[PDB]
Parts: sequence; structure tokens; C-alpha cells
Amino acid sequence: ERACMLCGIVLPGRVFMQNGCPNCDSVLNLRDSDQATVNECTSSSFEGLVAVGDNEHSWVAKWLRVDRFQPGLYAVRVDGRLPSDIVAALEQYGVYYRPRDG
Amino acid sequence: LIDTAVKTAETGYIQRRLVKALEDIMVHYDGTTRNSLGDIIQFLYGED
Amino acid sequence: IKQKLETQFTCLFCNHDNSVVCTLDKKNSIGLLECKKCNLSFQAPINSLSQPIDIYSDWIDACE
Amino acid sequence: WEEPRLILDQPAQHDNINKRYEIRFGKIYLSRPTMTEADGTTHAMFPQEARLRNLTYSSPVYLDMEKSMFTSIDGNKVHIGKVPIMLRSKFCSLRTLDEVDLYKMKECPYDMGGYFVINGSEKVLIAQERSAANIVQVFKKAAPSPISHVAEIRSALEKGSRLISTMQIKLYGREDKGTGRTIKATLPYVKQDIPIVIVFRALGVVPDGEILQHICYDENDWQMLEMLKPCIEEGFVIQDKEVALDFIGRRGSAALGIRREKRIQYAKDILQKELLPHITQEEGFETRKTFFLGYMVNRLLLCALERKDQDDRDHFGKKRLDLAGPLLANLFRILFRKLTREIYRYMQRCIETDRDFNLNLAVKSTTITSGLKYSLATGNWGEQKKAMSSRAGVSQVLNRYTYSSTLSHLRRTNTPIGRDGKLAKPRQLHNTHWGLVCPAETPEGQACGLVKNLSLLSGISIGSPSEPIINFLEEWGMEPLEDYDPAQHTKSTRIFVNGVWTGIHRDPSML
Amino acid sequence: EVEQLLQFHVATYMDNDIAGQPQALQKSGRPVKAIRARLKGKEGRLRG
Amino acid sequence: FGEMERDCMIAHGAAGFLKERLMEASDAFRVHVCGICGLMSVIANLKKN
Amino acid sequence: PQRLLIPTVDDPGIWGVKVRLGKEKDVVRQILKKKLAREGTKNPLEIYSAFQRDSFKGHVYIEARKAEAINDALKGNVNVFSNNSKFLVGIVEYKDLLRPVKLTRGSYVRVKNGKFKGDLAQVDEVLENGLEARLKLVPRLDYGKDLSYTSKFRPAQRLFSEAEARVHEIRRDRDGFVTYGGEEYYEGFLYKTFRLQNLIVNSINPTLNELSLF
DNA sequence: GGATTACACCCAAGACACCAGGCACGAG
RNA sequence: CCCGGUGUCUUGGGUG
DNA sequence: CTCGTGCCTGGTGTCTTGAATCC
Ligand SMILES: [Zn+2]
Ligand SMILES: [Zn+2]
Ligand SMILES: [Zn+2]
Repeated sequence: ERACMLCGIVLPGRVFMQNGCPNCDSVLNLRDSDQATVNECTSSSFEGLVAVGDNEHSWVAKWLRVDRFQPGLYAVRVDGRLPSDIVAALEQYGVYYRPRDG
Repeated sequence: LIDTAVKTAETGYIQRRLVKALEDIMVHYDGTTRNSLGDIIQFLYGED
Repeated sequence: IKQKLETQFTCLFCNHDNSVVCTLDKKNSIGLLECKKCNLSFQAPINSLSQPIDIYSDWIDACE
Repeated sequence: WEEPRLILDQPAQHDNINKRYEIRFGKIYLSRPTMTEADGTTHAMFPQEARLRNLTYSSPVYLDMEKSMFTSIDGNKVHIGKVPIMLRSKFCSLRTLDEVDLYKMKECPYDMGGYFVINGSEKVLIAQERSAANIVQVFKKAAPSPISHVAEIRSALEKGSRLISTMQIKLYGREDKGTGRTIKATLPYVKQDIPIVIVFRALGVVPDGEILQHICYDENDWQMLEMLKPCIEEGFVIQDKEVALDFIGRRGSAALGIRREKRIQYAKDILQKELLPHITQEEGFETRKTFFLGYMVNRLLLCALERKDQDDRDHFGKKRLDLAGPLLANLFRILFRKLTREIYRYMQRCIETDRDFNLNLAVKSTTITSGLKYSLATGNWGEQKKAMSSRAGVSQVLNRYTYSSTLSHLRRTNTPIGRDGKLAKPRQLHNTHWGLVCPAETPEGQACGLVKNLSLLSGISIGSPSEPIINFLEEWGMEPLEDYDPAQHTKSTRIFVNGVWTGIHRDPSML
Repeated sequence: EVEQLLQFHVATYMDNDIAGQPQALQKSGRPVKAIRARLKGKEGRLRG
Repeated sequence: FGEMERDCMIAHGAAGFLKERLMEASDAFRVHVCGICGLMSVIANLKKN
Repeated sequence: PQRLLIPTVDDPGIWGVKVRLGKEKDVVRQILKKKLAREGTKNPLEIYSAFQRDSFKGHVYIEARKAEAINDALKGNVNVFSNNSKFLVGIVEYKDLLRPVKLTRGSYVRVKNGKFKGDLAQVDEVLENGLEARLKLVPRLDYGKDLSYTSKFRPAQRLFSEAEARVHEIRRDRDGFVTYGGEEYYEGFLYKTFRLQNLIVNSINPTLNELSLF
């Protein structure tokens, strides 16, 4: 299992390779990446497992800034940060990265 | 055989409590019989 | 003599646990549940064998 | 086959596809004892080698397991461990051989077996004395108690003879003290004693006149009726089945908020199962339990009316000896559930990977093998983590000081009452021991009178199915329990088979 | 939960026969030999 | 030398013998105490005196 | 701003629940499966979220509006203690449940794994991906003396001596830098990469011996 | 609820499970 | 070149 | 040459529920 460093979702790593990040596949394009890319945008190290069942009405989800995302498992703390080159590319897309590492 | 084996511990307990009750009782040089607190138990041992 | 007993039952309305008090009057066969919080009161008949779990059971069926 | 199938279930949404995972245990096969070296080579193990290399003389056990995969949008033999083999039994490699070969295997023809070899040490199982199951015993109670007489029975099934539950019926009220002299019972998994009349109603027989027709079979005697008088009036206000069952469901006090719509249906299980499970556990047979309950109350009052002595707890006919067979089954039962749980906990992780399990990997033979070895080596009868609240000394190192001592040691019996409490009953040589245990052979000291030894011609019953006996009784004229009325049957004899009031005959002398 | 557990360990360190609650156990499963149990009984410091 | 042995020497009045048995002939030990507080809290270096 | 996301009386309640130690993540998982499976049915599981904090052993937190939903979420869960032990959290304590939380170059850390477990090391370099680093540590070597390692059967710490290696058993790379048995030693120190998760950065207490050396 | 079941000696047989991490071996 | 010691906790059977 | 997979070792660790009578 790895945690996305952009949305915090927790999925089996191969999922990040097979389908990309459900919440941020569009800007992150992990589906069409190599393993080095997936491992730079997702972390094997994370803490605080959160079942979010109702993203739009959960206060827990709002605090973790996952209220606009899909129901699923999320992490309170994701270790590592997105590589500066990917942060720069996301910013070109109007996406603002707020690190989830504390 | 059961009686001898059982009642030996009954009397063994009896002797233990008796000894602890009485162990500190001594005849002193004035003839009185006293315990370790100096309480008089008999003014003259065995009354004789 | 009346029996005033505290219980570990949850009030069916305010949901505070360990706040339901049971007063069992056997001389008149009248049992009384009381909250200590919202203080909702509920009366039900009791026999001689009843206990705080008997009237609290009758309170669950009186709601449903 | 006591719990023959494991079942899982999982609703998946992403097209709901119920996928029950099921595993079925089949035939058992046994192999002769085998030594497997670190090499990997195998050979038949004989006793002497095990004695010389501190091995365990044990047989590998293999169990058929069957997989099946229900799916609804709405194989190879596995090894469970090793079981120690009793020497000279049918599964020991010495049972054959004959006289010519025994000397070559360094075995002595005077050695009669009956023991196990665990880490090179010879361990013998000591027969464990216990009280019989499925029998009613009545005892009197001491003066500073509101109870004066108690009837007691320990529930036990026939299939495998394992304990289930224990039940009591207490008669309150002392001599001219206790006022209303009523009778309440004790039920498994219920808090405080419930009056008898209430449980009669709770089984489907509310009619008072019917209740007394089930207990007392002599309307003529006032005494066998005046003592049941307060029991009727203290349970009068419970006038139908539903409010009776409800009260029992409230007594348990488990999961506050069960409700009537269901608190009845929870108590109906506590009445159908657990309460007297030796009679039956299938539905729609509550007539047998109601009739049996009346018998108990009848026996209780006969002792309270001084028309029958209280039972003698030391009467040997009320006793049983657990030997190697029954003792191993109880231990094997506990360990096989432990193995079962480890399989179940392992499937919930190995199926989230959605990968076909290899089966053997999900069977850790160390659970049974270490379990049996540890208990036979130490005598601690239970799971290793629970050395407390168990029984010690069931297995002992076989005394080989002299030949006579070996014979005595293999025929020893033990009563597990305990050193504490001298007592003037157990240790004593009761009259009914005649011809069954030795009147002379008993240890000096703390065990004196509690450890006994079987007389020379004694034997122990191996066990027999009760089903052929029932067929013989009905063929000869036994009449069912639905046809029985104390007014019509004021003189016939009751018939019990393993403690069950099955049928009553009118002419017992020919039968 | 943390503070009560410190109270627990300091209690069973001195007396592990507290009535009404389970005994502290070693990994081996047998109860811990507290200081109170060191002094009482036939084999303890005083009688033994 | 059990509890019952102890009692026999008391009955004989052999107080001197009983002292020696339980000290010199067993586990005799020397301790230092503080004359003020009475505790065995003294730190005693005997070569430095 | 995070300060605009604080909880209010209008937000769902949060209950804590005691669970079997080590089974907190499993319970959170199980709750999610139950929630998703019942979505849109006539009996939805009326919880919003559930979570478990590592720092809070044996306790799952569950977000809902009614206590009955908490009982519903846990019903049949074999990892949950059957006693009715569910406790209420105050709104003012919600944020403190979801708090997320150095290793600069030239600083000292303690190694947590391998033959160097427990040893003090300087954090000379950090891996780009961020996954690892490079530590400067006093070696524990034998110069191949008994060749034809564990932390319990390791050798005493001592600076690498290249002339000893030359004599007894070696590749020069640079000034003062040798590769010896496929490890790098510069000016007597091993430089070796360790996972950041294998090094302790907090509350490190230098020993007597370390004060004597460094 | 706790309190206890006389004193001394000798013999033999047993002692901690579960999961994450690295290292070594085999295959493509 | 003097000095030099190794086990703890339980179970089962005995002896008197 | 590089990745998949089994074995050894150390830090950590708890729970499905299931003998009697004196003060
Ligand atoms: Zn994402
Ligand atoms: Zn209320
Ligand atoms: Zn002082």
C-alpha cells in the first residue's frame, strides 16, 4: 500500500500503476508513468489510517482537505514531498500543492 | 490410617499456636511470672 | 421501603449513558424510570420479582 | 465432524457478488510411526531407537480437506500433525513382528505396553475419577442457609461424552423459617434463580392443573401438594407463555436493550439448547423436557418429605473412570479448535490478496504436535498459557523400579479432590468398592484414600451406541411419552436409557 | 488510561494479591512474585 | 534448623547456643548505622577510614 | 486557511472505541467496507468517517450523529471489546486527534539496524528522492581475518586503517578514499546509506564513550 | 469478601509467541 | 602467583 | 546483470470465552 502525496489516498501500489491516482490521475498522470514516477508521487510511509465514507459531509474529511475527493482510505500524515519538478508542473496546471507531511 | 494422617496436622497446628502464645513468659528474680511487657501473669510461679 | 437505584442504562432520548435512575415502589406496584440528565420520566407496573432491567425493558417497547 | 465446515462471506461493491469460501474436513488416514531425519530420509521407527535418541514415538496424521467456491451476483491430503502412539496398541509397529523378530528389535516380551514415549521418557496416563453425567443427585444443606435440599445435574452429550453445562434446583425455606417455601431453579447463563412454575409455563404448558399433573403422580397425598402451594401463588401473575419467556430473557442481563420482539427469541435458545441438552436439541420436542422437569421436582420433594435418603456421593455406581481414550478426545477437541481459528484468521488475510492458497501453508502442524507433547510431558491438562485453572498430574513418569511396580502403575486411578480438606468421606473405603478397587493398596500420606487401584478382575466399559437399545425396547412393548397419564398410569414403571426418561412399560417383569 | 496503568504497575510491584482484579502475569503465564509475597508463607523471608 | 528446633533451645534455656547457631555458624553480617537517623545509609570506605 | 476549518456544534460527533491492540487499522478497514457496502440501501451505515492514530494505541475514533450508529459500525467485529466502552470526544478536542506531527547535514543520529545498531553517526548526505541518506560512522571491521555479520557477533569499533587493509587483505579511489570489501571509507570513516526510517533523530543521548571520542 | 489445613529429607522432568526487516538463493 | 565457583521457579512419587 | 521468493533474527507482546467452615 502507498499513499498519494497530493490527495492522501491509500491504495495498493500497483493500483497507482494500473489506474493512476483516482483523485489526481488527470494532473499527475501516474497511470502512464514508470515506477520511478509513481514512487516519487506516492509514499510507502504514512500514518493515521482514515476511512472516509462521506467526503462531502465529514468534518474529519474537511480538516484533512479530502472533502472533495472520493470515499476511501486516506492517511493523516504522508511522509516525503513531491519532487520540485512535479510541483512546478502541477503549478503550471493551476494546482496548488499543500504538503501532507506535517 | 486416614485418622492418623489427618489429625496429625490438626494437633500440629495446635502446638504452633500454643508456643507463640507463651514463648516470652519467664520467671524473674522476684519470683513473679511475667511476659516481655512486664505484665504479671502469676505473682508466684505455680503458686508454690 | 422504596428502592432508589442507579443503573448503567442509556436514556432512549438524550443518549446519556449511566444516567437512568430506577425507583421501584413495591407497596403500590409502580416502577419509575428517571433520567438524571434530560430527566425524562417513565412509569410502568412492576411485580415483586422485578428489577431495573425489567422496567427498562418495558420502556424500550413503549417507544417502539 | 463436530464442526465439519468453515464458512466465509463477503459482499463486494465496485455488482454484488456473494463469494462464500468454504472448507470441508473429510476422511482421516493414519500412517505408521516414521522418523524423519534432518537429511529428509524416512524409515519406520521402532521403540528402542526412540528411547535411545530422546525422540517421540508418534504417527503422522493426514486429513482430507475439500475446497468449494459459491459465487452469486445477488484437494491434496493435508497433514495436521503427529499423535503419540501407545506401545503394543494396534497402531504400534511392535503389534506384529511375532516372537522371532521382537528380540531383534531389542524389545522385551514381558513388556506389555500401555504407555507413551515422549522425549525418550515413558509417560503413562492415570485414570481420572469423575462424577457421572446425566444423573440427578439430591443433597442436604447446612443449617445457616435458607436452602435445605438441592437437586443437581451436570449436562453432557452422548456423542463424545463432553461437558456442556450444569443445572441446579434449590428448595428454599428452613425449618419454620423462610415463610413461603417455594422452589426456584438455576439456569446456565442466567443471573438469579427463577421459580419452577415460570419455567414450566415458558416451555408451553401454562395450565396449572397440567403442571401438577406432570410432577406429582399421587393426587391423594396432601403433603406432596401443600409444599408446592407457595410455588403456584408466587408465580401466579405470569399467566401466559410470552410474558414468561420475556422474564427469563431479562434475567440474563446481557446486552441491555434486547427488547421483547427479540429477547424472547434469545431466551428460546437458552431453553432449547444448554438446558438439559442430553435429552434432545432439535425443535418441536419440548414435551420431553417438560416431563423430565416434573420428575426432578418429584425427586426433590421425596427427599424433603423424608421418604427417601439423600444420595450417597461415594456410591461407586454413580462414578466413572476416564482412561486414555476419553482423556485424549477432550484434549484433542480443544486443540483442534485452536488450529481451526488459526486457519480462519489466515484466510481473511490471504484472500484479500485474491491469491489461491496452497492449503498446507495454512495448516501449521506445530499446534497439535506441540500441544499433545507438552501436556503429556508435564501433566498440565490445558493450553500452555493457562497452567492455572486446569488439572495437574494426569501424566506421570512410568515407575520401572521393579516389575510389580510397573503393573500397579498402569492400573492406578486418581480422584482429583485435593490435599486441602481432610474430610470424612472420599479417602474412606466405601462398601461399594468390593471387587472393583483394591481394599489394601493405597499410598501413605496426603494422597491416602484418594488414589486407588483396580482389582485384578476389573474391567472398564469401552462404550456402546444407545441406538440399538431403543429399537429393542419399542419392539417389545414400550409406550411413548405422549401416551402417558398418571390417572391411567398410576402403577407403571418408568424406563431410563443413559439418564433419559424415554418410555414407560406396564409389565416390566417379562421385559 | 496511561496514568491508571502507572498506578497499576506500582501497585502489583508491591502487592500482586489485590482482591477483585486480575493478577499481573509473566510472559510464561505464572504470576509475578511481588514483594509482599516474598515475605509471607512458609518459604518467605520471615518463616523461611 | 526449623521453628520447632528453636523452641527446644528456649526450653533448655540455652540462649548462648541459640545465638551462635543462627549467626556465627550461618549468615553473620556486619552493617553500619547512623547514630542520628538509625538507617543503614552509611557509606564506609575501610581502607580510607 | 486551516483556521476556517475548525469544528462546530453543527458537525457530527466523534466517539472513541477500545479495540484489541494492533487491530486498530483492521477495524478502520472493516468499518469502511461496511459503510460502502450499505450505501444507498434502506439501512445505510450512518457513520461519516473512522480513523486510528498510532500514538493512541488500542483506540479507533468514529464520526457520526447518533450513538446507535457507533454500535452499528462495530456489530460483529471480533477485534472490538464487547463491553459498552465507547467514549465521547469534545468538539474542542477534535483537531488534537488529527495532528500530523530535522536530520540536517552535519548533525548526529543513532543507527537503528545492522551491525551499527546503536552507534552514533554523522548525517553527511541525504538522498534526492528523500528515501535514504549517507552516514559517516566509525567502522567495525576485521580486515577479512577469518573469511573463507550480526549485531551480537560484530567487531569493536575503530577507524579504518588503509595500510592495515593493504597488509592483510582494497581499491583506492581518491585522496583518503578507499573501497574495501565493497564499502567506502574516507579518512577512516565508513560512508554508508541508511533508510531515514532506520535512524533515530530525536532525544539522542551521547554516551560517556561518545563524549570521549567526538 | 478473606483465613487456614504439623515439621524435616530425597528422587525425576520442563522453562516464550508473532510480525517486520535483511540476507541469500534461484530464475529470466 | 597466590585466591577460585553455578543456578531459579513448579509438577508427580516416596520416606518418618 | 536484476527482480521474485524463502529463512533467520530481533522487538515486541496478550484474551474467541470457559474444596469447606471457623471469625
Ligand atoms: Zn492523489
Ligand atoms: Zn433522558
Ligand atoms: Zn543519618
